[PDB]
Amino acid sequence: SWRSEATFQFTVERFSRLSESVLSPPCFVRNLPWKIMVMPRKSVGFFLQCNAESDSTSWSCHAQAVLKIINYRDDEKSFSRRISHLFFHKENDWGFSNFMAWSEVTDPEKGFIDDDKVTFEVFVQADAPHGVAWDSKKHTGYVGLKNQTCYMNSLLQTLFFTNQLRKAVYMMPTEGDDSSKSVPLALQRVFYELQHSDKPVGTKKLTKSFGWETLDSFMQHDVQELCRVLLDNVENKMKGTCVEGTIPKLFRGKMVSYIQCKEVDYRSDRREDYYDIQLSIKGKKNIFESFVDYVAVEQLDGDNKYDAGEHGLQEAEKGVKFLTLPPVLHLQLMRFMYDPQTDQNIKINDRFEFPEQLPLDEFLQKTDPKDPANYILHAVLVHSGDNHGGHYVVYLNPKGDGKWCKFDDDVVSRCTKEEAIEHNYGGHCTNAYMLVYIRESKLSEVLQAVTDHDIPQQLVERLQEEKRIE
Repeated sequence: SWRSEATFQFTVERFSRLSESVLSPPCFVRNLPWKIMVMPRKSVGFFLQCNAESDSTSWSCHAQAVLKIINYRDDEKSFSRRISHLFFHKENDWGFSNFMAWSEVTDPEKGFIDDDKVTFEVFVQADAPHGVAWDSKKHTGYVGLKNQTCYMNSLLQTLFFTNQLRKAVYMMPTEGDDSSKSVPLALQRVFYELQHSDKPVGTKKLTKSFGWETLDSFMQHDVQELCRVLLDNVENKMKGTCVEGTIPKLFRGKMVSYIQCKEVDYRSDRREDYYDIQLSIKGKKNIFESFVDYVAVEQLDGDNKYDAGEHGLQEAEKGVKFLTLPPVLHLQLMRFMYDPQTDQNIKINDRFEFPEQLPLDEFLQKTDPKDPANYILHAVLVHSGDNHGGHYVVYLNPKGDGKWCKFDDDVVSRCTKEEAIEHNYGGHCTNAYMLVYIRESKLSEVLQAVTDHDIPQQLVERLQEEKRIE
């Protein structure tokens, strides 16, 4: 019943003498009544109805479709069109008002009719729908998150599925604490339930630990910061525990920003750590072109001339260079910027392409054979709306096997590659802003095996008490 797609027919007898709208007998997909509609307007109507008879206002299903009119003389001569649409009561029906010229669907000389009967065919491609109890933990084995903290959910999951971090986090000494203050703890919950629950997991108490309340302290930052609040937070806690320095060992990299005055002999090198990488896009085509630009060399002149002390203002070069690329690579694409002419905080939906395999040791001044620097796509945080608000999802293939899933809040579905990748490449309206890549040699480690027997014990217990009390 809850199939992911299908095809169904509906034939209208006594057509020419038609006066009103005819609803077909329901076909089910994703557990929803998808019906066909035919009504004149002279032209021939053709739409697809979707669970229009349900009262509810809290439900939604997206879907592709092929409204097809069969040719009783040859199938390849049939006339059909394509439609994509978001369905929900207020707009439970989509299609075409001028689906075909009535004078052509009635010309007995070209098939479409026989006994003045016309046969309509509709191939629907349904996604998982919200507001209709979707047992994520069933046809995905993965559970979801509620609400939408905006981008926090995506980040949360993206993190949960960074296994090595997960175990390490579990193993924290979170006893002497206060269940509403302790972030590490407040995260140990999410992670735990995120694993054992069958019902949406409640961000609720985590959202408090940072202070990020009321939700404008969510729009007042971005993934990067949250990632850095949660993360950095968890380590000053892993600071004396057998799982010490786990985070940097997973996400940290050593960068180098330099300067070497052109005419005079003076250089200034500064290695800095880094837990992510902000890549530019506006004007670039793919990731490989972003790195190229990132490691381009900026000249200092005019007002930009370099402050050189005993040398005074001088002419120099300035640029950055990588020394090491983390095991886990957080790449944030800058699509969110401040327009010049407006006062607007605008989003750039231009087209940017990321690949499944990333070649990257050719951007370090010194590479190490035996241990290349090649990452593989692991997560794609998407966002929709040319507006700075909207909706946050996140695609992943948790065990890095190439098998994907969409974590749209409490609706985790199985999906194709071209849906997480080739589908989030901008658009000249819905796309990706962040990415997670894991190095090819450290995959198996970063994505270790999870067992109910990794979580402390006394922890499963504390998490238990609090869940008996009131």
